[PDB]
Amino acid sequence: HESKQSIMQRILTVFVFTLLIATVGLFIGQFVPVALMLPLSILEVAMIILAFWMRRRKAVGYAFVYTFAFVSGITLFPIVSHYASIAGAYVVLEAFGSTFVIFAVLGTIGAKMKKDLSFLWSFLLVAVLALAVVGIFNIFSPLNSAAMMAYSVIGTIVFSLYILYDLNQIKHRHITEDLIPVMALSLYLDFINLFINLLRFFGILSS
Ligand SMILES: [Ca+2]
Ligand SMILES: [Cl-]
Ligand SMILES: [Cl-]
Ligand SMILES: [Cl-]
Repeated sequence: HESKQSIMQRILTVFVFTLLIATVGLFIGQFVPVALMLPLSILEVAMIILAFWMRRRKAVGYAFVYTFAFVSGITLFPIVSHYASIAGAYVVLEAFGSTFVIFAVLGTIGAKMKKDLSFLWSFLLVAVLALAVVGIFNIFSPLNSAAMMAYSVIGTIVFSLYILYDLNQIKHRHITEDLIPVMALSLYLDFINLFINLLRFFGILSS
């Protein structure tokens, strides 16, 4: 018989694994020819849209989640290589480091706080959809550095709040063991989208 503790620890374990796998994918992605990479603007907004689309009460399997992490990791190399090329490779470390402790702190607080943050669900959905709209607009009408930085700050706030909210709902809601991959998948999409926002922000800022 599972407890709230074990289910949490299992979700977090799968989440850590999605990061490790994605990192392997990222490493592999450096070998993809330039002529076979998707446009930066397309890849960036794609992760936002997926973050929304994967957020369903549908039990997905470990196979999907782990394969998703591997393939998405590969496709995020053009994003990493771009902002590294305009601000130095060190900004990737900066972005990752900043994403890590934000997730670690906000994740812990959300998972430990007594307040039920369930009321944020609709607000957060609208916000992510709003980021998707701007992300799509960017494809056909490229925003400047100033606007893109403002976009990154909003995106940072939205996904930071989602991390707090997600860990909070894992504690408060009724999560069964068949929901473990989809809960971890959301945490993974939180991390990556927060990482992309910070990478873009600090990359543009140091350019
Ligand atoms: Ca069991
Ligand atoms: Cl319990
Ligand atoms: Cl599935
Ligand atoms: Cl269960």
